[PDB]
Amino acid sequence: LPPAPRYFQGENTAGFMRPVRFEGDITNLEVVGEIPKSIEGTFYRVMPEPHLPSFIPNDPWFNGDGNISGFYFKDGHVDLKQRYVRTEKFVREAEARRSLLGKYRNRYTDLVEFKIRSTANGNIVYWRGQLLALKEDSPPYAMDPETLETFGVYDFDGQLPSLTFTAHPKFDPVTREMVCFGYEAKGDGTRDICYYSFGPDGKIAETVWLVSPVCGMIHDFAVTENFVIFPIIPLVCDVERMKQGGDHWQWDYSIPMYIGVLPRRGAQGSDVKWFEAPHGFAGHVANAFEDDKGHIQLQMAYAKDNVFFWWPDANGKGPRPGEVEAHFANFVLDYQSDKLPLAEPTYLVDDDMEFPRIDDRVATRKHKHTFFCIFDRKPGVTDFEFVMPRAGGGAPMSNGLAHLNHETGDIQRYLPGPRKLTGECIFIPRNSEAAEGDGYVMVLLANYEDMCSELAVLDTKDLTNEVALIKLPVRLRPGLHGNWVDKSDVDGHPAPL
Amino acid sequence: LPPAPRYFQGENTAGFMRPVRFEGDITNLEVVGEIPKSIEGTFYRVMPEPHLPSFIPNDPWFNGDGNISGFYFKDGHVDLKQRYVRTEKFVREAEARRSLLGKYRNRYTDLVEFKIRSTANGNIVYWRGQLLALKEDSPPYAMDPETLETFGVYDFDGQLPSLTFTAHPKFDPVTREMVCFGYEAKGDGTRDICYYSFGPDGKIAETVWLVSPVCGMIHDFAVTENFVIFPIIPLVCDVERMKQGGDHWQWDYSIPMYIGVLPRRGAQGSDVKWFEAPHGFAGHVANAFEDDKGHIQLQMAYAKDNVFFWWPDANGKGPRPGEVEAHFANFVLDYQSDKLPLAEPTYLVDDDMEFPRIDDRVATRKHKHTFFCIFDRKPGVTDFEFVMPRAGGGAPMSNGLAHLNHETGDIQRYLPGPRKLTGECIFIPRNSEAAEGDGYVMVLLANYEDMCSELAVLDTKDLTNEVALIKLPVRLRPGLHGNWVDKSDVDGHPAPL
Ligand SMILES: Oc1cc(O)cc(/C=C/c2ccc(O)c(O)c2)c1
Ligand SMILES: Oc1cc(O)cc(/C=C/c2ccc(O)c(O)c2)c1
Ligand SMILES: Oc1cc(O)cc(/C=C/c2ccc(O)c(O)c2)c1
Ligand SMILES: Oc1cc(O)cc(/C=C/c2ccc(O)c(O)c2)c1
Ligand SMILES: Oc1cc(O)cc(/C=C/c2ccc(O)c(O)c2)c1
Ligand SMILES: [Fe+2]
Ligand SMILES: [Fe+2]
Repeated sequence: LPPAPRYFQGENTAGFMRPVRFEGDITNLEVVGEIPKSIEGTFYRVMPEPHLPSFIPNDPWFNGDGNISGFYFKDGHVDLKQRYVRTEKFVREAEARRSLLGKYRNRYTDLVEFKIRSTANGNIVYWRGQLLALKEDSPPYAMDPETLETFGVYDFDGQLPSLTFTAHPKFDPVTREMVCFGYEAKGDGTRDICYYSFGPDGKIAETVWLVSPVCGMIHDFAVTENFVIFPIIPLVCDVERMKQGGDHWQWDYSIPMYIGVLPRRGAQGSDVKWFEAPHGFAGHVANAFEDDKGHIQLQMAYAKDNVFFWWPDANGKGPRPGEVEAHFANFVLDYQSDKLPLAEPTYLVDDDMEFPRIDDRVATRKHKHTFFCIFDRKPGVTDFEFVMPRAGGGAPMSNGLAHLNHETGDIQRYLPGPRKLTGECIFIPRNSEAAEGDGYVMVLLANYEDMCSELAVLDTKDLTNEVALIKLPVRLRPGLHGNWVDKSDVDGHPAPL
Repeated sequence: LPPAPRYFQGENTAGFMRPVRFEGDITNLEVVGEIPKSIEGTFYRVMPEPHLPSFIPNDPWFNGDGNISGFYFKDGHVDLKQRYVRTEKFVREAEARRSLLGKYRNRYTDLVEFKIRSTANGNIVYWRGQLLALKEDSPPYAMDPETLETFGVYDFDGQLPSLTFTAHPKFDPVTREMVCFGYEAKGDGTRDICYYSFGPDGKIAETVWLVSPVCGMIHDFAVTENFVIFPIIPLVCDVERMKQGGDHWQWDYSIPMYIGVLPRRGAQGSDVKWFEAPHGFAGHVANAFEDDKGHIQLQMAYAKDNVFFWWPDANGKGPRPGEVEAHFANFVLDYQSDKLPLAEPTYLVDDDMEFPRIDDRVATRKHKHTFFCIFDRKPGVTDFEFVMPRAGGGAPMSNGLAHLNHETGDIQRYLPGPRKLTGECIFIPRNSEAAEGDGYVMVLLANYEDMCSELAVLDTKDLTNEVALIKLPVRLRPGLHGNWVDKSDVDGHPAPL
């Protein structure tokens, strides 16, 4: 076998990116300021965190074993519980005490044959009394919300029709449906997309098989009252390249950014329309909704080049680190239109941004508040001379949050400080009567001065001010998505506005 | 109640002394170099680590909740398990989410009435299939060696005759007895010492009640073939002072360092002889043995002033931090002598030292190897300008280990580096046939550059060289005692030479 390294090496595991790999508990976290006593619930987040050194050099951040953090809040006190998802990969590698899974989404490089290759490191959502740890090449892994025990691969009582389940299902706050899809839904290199949904009772509702024009990456999607929308990143998969040891994904500069639109209920596969947006990178969706005219307003991060620059085109053409900005775009789509090309989007703000969140009580409907990460290159905002030697590589950087009020156009910006960076935020309604976007924002900070993590609590009345700063004595490696599960919500999801 | 702080403040919890308070697992620790594959067993150590901020300002290091680390070795791989002892204090404070126990060994300052005030933070030893977490004001807490679960207060099947059990029992390698005592054995301020022992079958053997000349601190003791030996630190307890909120301990410059000698088997309390060594501080015992003449050679750390300077005399007189050195002393005692005053000891080395270990296969018998912590003020050995601002306070500092060969007088010194300090080492026999003092030494390092801990593995053939350096991504706060439990030893203790 290729030798197994016994310590981590390379920039992707240096500095603040160095794996800690702890599982367990830290109760009664230290708090500067005061956590509002009325906050009750749990912030779950997932980070990629390799449990064992990879035999693949410069293994991407996206390929690390998913480790779940839960921050449990009650009466102004907070406890941390942390545990790895017991994926097939995690368990077999733990047994062997060495890495066995190879390159990202390339089974031809694995040292053993895996049935499930999930690292379960994309998202951690709540559904019908379980956590689901998501990874878009795999079914979910189900976990216990209280103990973070892994139950195992979850197939929705034998109903799951797809080999793959998106990291970005949407929760309809009115119907209480979980709306889902998977791409490469019949395995490596397949252009099959399976669109499917589950009612609040756990029974499958929709199942529609459609066909993508290319085998392209569909990381996120959007859901409106009457439509589902599939933006395709121009990363394309060729299995013959993979069999020779090559990358799953390769940029294609010659294609549009396809945006498929399908009727949400009762459709056939042939009902999809593949609109063609200008070439670019489909980032995370804030939210989509139908306006008065029945037109889809799709609000999402959008870049004009390959954000995932480590997967360039066939000739190695692509951007350098830190070069590509994504902007908060609005696309207008009309399902009734026969014109496939779409105009350039309008932009809601100037900021280099990503990881947009809304008040999910209006998900799939018109929203007027968005919270998002920003990266401001303006001199002084980040002390790069101090931070970059301590940062490692392989993960995106955010040096603030912004709150856009879409009606007034007012923006507030939270800057944690020149030697701190942020992850994706969560929004918490102040209470069950709170107006849209009124409540608390929490975000995990990397503090490069202390080389510790912190959890900031902000009030939406003034996003510039920390109400509380929870001071962890360990590092939580930069992670991906996370979710709030409020104690007042019996099914784990907030009530509609 | 006095207010409960919600974050740690003061020098005793600053820098590397800041509590982490993690419990759980980190498997497959990163390793630089190579752990000898034949090493099989577990290194257990205990640190004081306050679970909650104290309502007592500048609470001493000795008053922190005991947290147990286990480093489990097999086939050159190592896993960490970490868990707090579930003392009465730990559990009640966890339930309340605030500190309730008050000043060190002063129940009159507690916010609730405790039955057992143990922090179980002094030592962690193996006995008849359990760990015993020791604290000299209390009985032991029994724990599971594999899971570190706490079973509860341990009273040896109802046989424990004393309220108190020393942090420093001795294991006789020939008889397989655990030889024990407790001072203040009938409660606060009592001069009762209870000497007791347990045979390898768990049955109590000796129980002898004796009377100390003063109510002084007897932190450690020594055992030979035919005698047990009780050195008294001139810290003295007055319960009336304690009832007014004063300190348990107060130095007395007017008394000798008493050294009691009692026949090991069949004695009455009146058989003790209280020899009178020159005034000074009784540090940790390396080992004691009887020579050819039947005279006791007692080898221990010994200082000429109050090492515990935060407990000065009645008029507040005593040394400053970093002023008092302890030296490796040899005292000669003759039980048959009627002369009580003892000569000044001879000194085996000149180093400022503490935390001596021997090859416990010759415990209670003549030894010719000692391993110990040293603090060398020689320019450059420690980079104080870098270290001291990051160090915090309240704990002793060691910047190397030394190995003394008592026959040849040769000393080897291990220096981890200018920005690292050490804890107490353990010795591991190379194998069951190894000569005395031949095998491995392990020691936990504080790395102030990384603000991480590391576990160094040394071969006694050359103590200056690390064969392996195990790199923890967290800090383990400076701790006290620890022990090796070898897999090849059925009763957890090594076979006699
Ligand atoms: O030694 C082996 C051989 C093998 O062929 C499979 C396994 C483990 C399978 C597994 C363990 C945990 C999971 O969560 C999961 O999806 C799969 C272990
Ligand atoms: O900074 C960004 C921006 C973005 O729009 C998407 C991502 C992550 C996508 C992803 C893609 C494949 C994976 O396997 C995975 O875990 C995550 C990260
Ligand atoms: O009056 C009370 C009230 C209470 O809420 C708890 C206790 C004691 C609990 C305890 C828990 C664990 C231990 O190991 C132990 O010795 C004691 C006593
Ligand atoms: O650096 C030193 C030198 C020494 O000779 C003894 C000690 C520790 C003694 C101790 C005394 C009382 C306690 O309650 C406790 O946990 C520990 C520490
Ligand atoms: O006359 C003295 C007395 C003393 O106590 C220390 C020094 C110098 C210390 C030193 C010099 C160089 C270093 O790199 C370093 O860590 C420490 C000089
Ligand atoms: Fe995502
Ligand atoms: Fe001790």
